[PDB]
Amino acid sequence: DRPQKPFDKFFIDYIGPLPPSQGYLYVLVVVDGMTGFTWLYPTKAPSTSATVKSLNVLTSIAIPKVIHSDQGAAFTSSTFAEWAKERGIHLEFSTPYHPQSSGKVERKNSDIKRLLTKLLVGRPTKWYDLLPVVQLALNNTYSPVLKYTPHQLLFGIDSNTPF
Amino acid sequence: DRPQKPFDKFFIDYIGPLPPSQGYLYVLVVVDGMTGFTWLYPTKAPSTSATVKSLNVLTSIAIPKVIHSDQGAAFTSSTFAEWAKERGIHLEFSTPYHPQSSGKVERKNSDIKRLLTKLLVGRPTKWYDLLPVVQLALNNTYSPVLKYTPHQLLFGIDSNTPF
Amino acid sequence: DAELDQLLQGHYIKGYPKQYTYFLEDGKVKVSRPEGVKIIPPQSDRQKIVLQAHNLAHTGREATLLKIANLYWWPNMRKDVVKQLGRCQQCLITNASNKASGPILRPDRPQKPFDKFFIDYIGPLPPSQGYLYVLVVVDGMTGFTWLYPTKAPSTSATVKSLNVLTSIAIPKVIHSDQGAAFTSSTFAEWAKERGIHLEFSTPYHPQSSGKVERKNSDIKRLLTKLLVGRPTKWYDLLPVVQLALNNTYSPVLKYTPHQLLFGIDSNTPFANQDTLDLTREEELSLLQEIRTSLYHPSTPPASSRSWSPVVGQLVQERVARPASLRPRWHKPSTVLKVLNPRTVVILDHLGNNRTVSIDNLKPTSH
Amino acid sequence: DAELDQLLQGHYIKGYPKQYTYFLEDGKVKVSRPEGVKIIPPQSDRQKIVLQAHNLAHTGREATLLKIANLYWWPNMRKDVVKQLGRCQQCLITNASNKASGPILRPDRPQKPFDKFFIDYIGPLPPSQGYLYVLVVVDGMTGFTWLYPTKAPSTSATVKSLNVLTSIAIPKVIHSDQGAAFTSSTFAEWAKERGIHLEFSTPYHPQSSGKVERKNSDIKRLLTKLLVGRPTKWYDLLPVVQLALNNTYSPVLKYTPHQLLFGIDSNTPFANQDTLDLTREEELSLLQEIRTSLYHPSTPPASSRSWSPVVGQLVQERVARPASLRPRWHKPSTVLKVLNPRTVVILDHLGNNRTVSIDNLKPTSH
DNA sequence: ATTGTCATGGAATTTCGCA
DNA sequence: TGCGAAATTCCATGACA
DNA sequence: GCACGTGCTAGCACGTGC
DNA sequence: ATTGTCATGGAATTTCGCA
DNA sequence: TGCGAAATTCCATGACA
DNA sequence: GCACGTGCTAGCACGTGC
Ligand SMILES: [Mn+2]
Ligand SMILES: [Mn+2]
Ligand SMILES: [Mn+2]
Ligand SMILES: [Mn+2]
Ligand SMILES: [Mn+2]
Ligand SMILES: [Mn+2]
Ligand SMILES: [Zn+2]
Ligand SMILES: [Zn+2]
Repeated sequence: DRPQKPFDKFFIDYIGPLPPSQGYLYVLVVVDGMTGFTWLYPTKAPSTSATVKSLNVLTSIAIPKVIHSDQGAAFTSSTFAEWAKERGIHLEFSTPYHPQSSGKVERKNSDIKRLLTKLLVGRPTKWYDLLPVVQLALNNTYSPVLKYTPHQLLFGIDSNTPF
Repeated sequence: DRPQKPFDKFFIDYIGPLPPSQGYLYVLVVVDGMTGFTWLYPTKAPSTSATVKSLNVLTSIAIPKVIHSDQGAAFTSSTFAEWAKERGIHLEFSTPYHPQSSGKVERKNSDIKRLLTKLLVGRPTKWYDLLPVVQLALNNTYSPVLKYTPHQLLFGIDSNTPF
Repeated sequence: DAELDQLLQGHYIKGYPKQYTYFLEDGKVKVSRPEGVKIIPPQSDRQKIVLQAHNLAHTGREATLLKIANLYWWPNMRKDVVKQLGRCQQCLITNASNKASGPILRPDRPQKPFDKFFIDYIGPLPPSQGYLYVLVVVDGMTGFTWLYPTKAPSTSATVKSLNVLTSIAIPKVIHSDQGAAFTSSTFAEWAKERGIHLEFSTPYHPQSSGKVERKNSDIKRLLTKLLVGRPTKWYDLLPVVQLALNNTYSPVLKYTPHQLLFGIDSNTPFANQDTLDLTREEELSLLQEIRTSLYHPSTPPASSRSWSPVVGQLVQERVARPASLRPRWHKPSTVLKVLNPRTVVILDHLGNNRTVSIDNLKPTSH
Repeated sequence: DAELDQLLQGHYIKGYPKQYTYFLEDGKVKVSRPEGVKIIPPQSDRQKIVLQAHNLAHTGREATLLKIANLYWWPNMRKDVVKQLGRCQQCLITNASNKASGPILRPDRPQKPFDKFFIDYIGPLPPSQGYLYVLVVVDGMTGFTWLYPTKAPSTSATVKSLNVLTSIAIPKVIHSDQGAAFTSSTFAEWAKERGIHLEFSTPYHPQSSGKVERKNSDIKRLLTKLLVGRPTKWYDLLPVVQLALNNTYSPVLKYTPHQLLFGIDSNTPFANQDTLDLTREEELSLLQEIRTSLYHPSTPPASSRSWSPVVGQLVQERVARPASLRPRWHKPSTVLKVLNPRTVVILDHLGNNRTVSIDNLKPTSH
């Protein structure tokens, strides 16, 4: 029907455990489905607690229509259920053992998984410090299919950090 | 020559000792020669000290051209001499044992001497408190020779304390 | 869907224009307008919607309307928006006013010396000789001024100074601000004994004591100039300042205060002699000619967006000393009496009667 | 009695008019004038006289002239009066100015989001959750704003907040006031690492940070309204305020800051759908059309008695924090460079170079 | 029930010395 | 009566709170 | 005795000198 | 070496529904 | 084109420091 | 360690209630 847009649907999932970087072990990947734009929040647990905390930060900036995620514990709890309804967020789940996003997100999610593991080679002990550099990198990395960057699709402008 | 005016010449002299009213024993009578206007400052001594103190108060309001007084100690000291020259005041003295002012001042000075001694009958112990009432009385008391009061000759207006 | 049924049938309803096609879709009644398609909610739902869009940020008229506009349309939407803004208590008591106060009155000068005394305190200052404050007393007509050093701005110290002053003359009115030393019972009982009437400025409004407040400036200016590059020991300078100011020309009057009090200069430097050959009586008659023919200014033209008060109008008082993140305006109140076009008596929030300057009032919006 | 001898002989001297009879009496040379008879002192005596009459009360032009007028007369007396007033150090450094500042410049809006960040601190506030201050960051073009709760307004806390912010994007310029957390070496070294240029307001001049200062008002207003009749616990309201303001219409723009940053509303209440059928690319091209065609105000007309600065002019800086009875103006200094008609660089009283706003300068009189 | 003021210096206007 | 210079007045600004 | 109403000016924080 | 801003509600003007 | 009502814009004020 | 420069809001006094 109508064309896809930002703030239409965000995809979210957990990465970890990882090496005890500054007291944290995990990362919450957030990726907008039309822009491929990406936020990364480190956590000390794949729990419902840490999800709401991070996501409050994000949804005080903008608010998605939908969240999509696997059937991991944190997303299927009834606590996270009541959080998504307070703010008008419709929830969507994949089917067990058959992960599903889109072309665009599957690949982005992949890179994040690759770039992340790479600093887990080069600077493998203290990763907490390096996240903001990664997010910038991911949001200014050009997309093959469309002819602009996530930063470009989100703000309608060039960046001051070209990559 | 030219007509007499206020601030032309003030006459000054000491009254006392008196009954120990609130710790004071004397009074400094000041009377303008054209208006008959009158200031009264109580003191604890007929000294040069107490004269300058009082007169500083008075000459921060207006300043006479001349002072006249008997040859009492306080006025003939060289301390009071240097005070009168700092401020541009010419000094004048009567001859010993032959007091001299004018018609107008001789009489005023007399009343002050009479009204004062009267409260020294009626309310004979505590006179310090009663001075301001006396000064008002003396400055609103009508003069026979001219047809106005000292208050009237000084401010060119009626009083709010008629007597 | 009360009268919304009629409109769907094509009937006419006063307010909604007929050149537009109104339909039904997804259960809701919409309309096709230039901007796009808009929902027309029933009148019962309408109050709730305007409140939901206001409470987003407590936005005013225009910011609210634009929110609701994204989804809805109906006749005279703003009529319903200002309806809520007039009742939403938080907005009325936090929002700032956009209306100026009416233009100042310049009260006629007192006619004769000693009609009105204006008083006020200065300080606390750098301690000099153990003295901290200075009681300042200005006579209205002349501008003549007496200065007294006190160790506190108490009624006690104010008593003792005016006692030495009043030996010269006694004034009709003494005008002060509502400072605590000047409103004490002891001080009023002092005024009563001497037959003087006490008069008080409206609170939190120094303009009213502008005569003495203005003279405080002249006093600080000269004090300052005389203490440049030297420790600030003012005590012994008070009598020097009293004298210099009392004999200094007001350029638009062409006279000094000494001159308007006595009609002739004393033995101070650079004295005016001009009336030398006249008798006293020819001077004193001249002084009255001058005293009635002084300069007096006229009230300034109003601001293009001022307001002026009326009996029974809704107004709000400026909270005297609000704590942080607390509202700057009191709840609305009604004007009882209009004393002049800048002074007013209200039934406050206590509710007593209070007399305030319009500079601490604002017209309630809506 | 130099040339005064000539005039007594009846000869003519340029300046003194001939229709008046000048004589000698009591040793001094006088003149018979309409007002009365006046003394004409020799030119050697004249400087001394003008200083004796000024030092009475440190009176200005007119008040001084009138003093001297009572006794003396000579040609162009005022020429000699202003001559002393230009040199009398105490008057020049205590007196107030009677000249307005030139009319404000309205700088062009930043063109694209993330060109300029304006920052500033709020507080100390009532303690909430052990938090006292709020770092506030406003983007120039959009007006979009982030709020961060800190326990102090330190560089340390300012570092940690901008780090979380800059993950989204990195700005070209960050503009702050000369506050100590923002001028630290550590903070400049932080800006250097990220390639951001630091820009500083002229000191004691909040107008310059007017964009963020204005946004502080909107932040306090809404915070206040939401805490009416309830303990002032703001911490948990910061994210709610950040969101409401970011999505609230500027009535003269017809847009919200969210809209000028992203071109489309997210899933917030009362969302604009108007660009529904367009692809993203048709939106993003529209956003640039709007962004270049926003409202911008023009500088206001000057005051009838303003001044505007010039190289080599004599000006004086407003003493930042004068103690009581101390002068409010620094010694005179010279203007080196005029950066714009409201900004200037002087060789101060240290004497370093300083960059000041003309609102803390005054033209030296005479 | 009470209410702005007035010193100040460049600008704008009035007066004044002379013929 | 008229001209140029000089004297005198006009009046916005800012500090007192 | 302590909070209140009316009138006033002090004082704290941060980062950097000597 | 840098620079005021913009939400707000009565007033003033523009547009719009209808014929 | 023209009228009265409605919608939309104009703009001084005041708070942030 | 303490004064300085730049950014901010607290606090004291007096006379009168309860
Ligand atoms: Mn998972
Ligand atoms: Mn004797
Ligand atoms: Mn006071
Ligand atoms: Mn600041
Ligand atoms: Mn005062
Ligand atoms: Mn600020
Ligand atoms: Zn509201
Ligand atoms: Zn001077």
